[PDB]
Amino acid sequence: QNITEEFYQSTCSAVSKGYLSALRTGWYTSVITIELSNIKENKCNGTDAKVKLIKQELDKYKNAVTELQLLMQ
Amino acid sequence: QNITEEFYQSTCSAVSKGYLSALRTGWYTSVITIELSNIKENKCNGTDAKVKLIKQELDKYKNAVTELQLLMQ
Amino acid sequence: DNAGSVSFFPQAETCKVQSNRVFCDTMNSLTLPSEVNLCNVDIFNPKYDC
Amino acid sequence: EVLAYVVQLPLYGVIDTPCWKLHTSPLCCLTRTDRGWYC
Amino acid sequence: KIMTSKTDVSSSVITSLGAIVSCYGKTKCTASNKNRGIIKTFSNGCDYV
Repeated sequence: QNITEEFYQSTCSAVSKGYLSALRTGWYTSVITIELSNIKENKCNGTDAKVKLIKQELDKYKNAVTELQLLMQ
Repeated sequence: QNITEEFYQSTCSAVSKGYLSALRTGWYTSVITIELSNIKENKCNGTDAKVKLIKQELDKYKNAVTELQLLMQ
Repeated sequence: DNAGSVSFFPQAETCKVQSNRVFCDTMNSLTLPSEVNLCNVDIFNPKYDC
Repeated sequence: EVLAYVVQLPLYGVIDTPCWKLHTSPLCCLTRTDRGWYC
Repeated sequence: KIMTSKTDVSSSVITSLGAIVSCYGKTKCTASNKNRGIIKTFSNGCDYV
């Protein structure tokens, strides 16, 4: 144990001594990019023709990406 | 460029002039509702009868909704 | 302790503590003389107005 | 079977006012302490 | 409203478009550039970079 406490009755206060510091004086930036492992619709029919998981799952994404493209200006 | 800096040695301070503003003086509320596209359990048997995806997937939800219904008071 | 002087971070948000090691944000810190340390011992220390 | 939440947008009282921001540093020892944004 | 002090103090404060160097006392302040390295030492006063 490094850290200790002193109590001063003169001022009725207590100090907590024994800390080492790091004072932030600037920023370091980095540009991370990432790519989409894209799915190509597979053409053929499933058990239920009225169900296109792959298309909807992309429109779920596409439309999400679109909603973010609207926040930058 | 609009934004500039003036430096005063008299006071050892720096101004950043050239900003246009918006001061929030109230709130605008809106009541958004949304409905659940509900699934009806499909009665018949799958490869493993001990597995009821459709049921467990509703109870996963149901129970979330319930846990929220306990936060309003 | 900054170089020579003393930095004072008054909001509890801007300082993170781990173990025995503090990380503070200097964005809004105050810079005081090392003589503020004499305020803890005497409130009317004549070398600094506590 | 249906969820309803209240969104809360801000409304601005005044706009296109000129604003500014003050940083201050020791002067020797003075230190201005009215630091921040003025509008 | 000002904050006063009967002793020499030294620090810096980085502004929106630069920085402020309070160089006072026996302290040793300077301003480096990434390409050119140190391009200015500071005498006792409030300078803006």
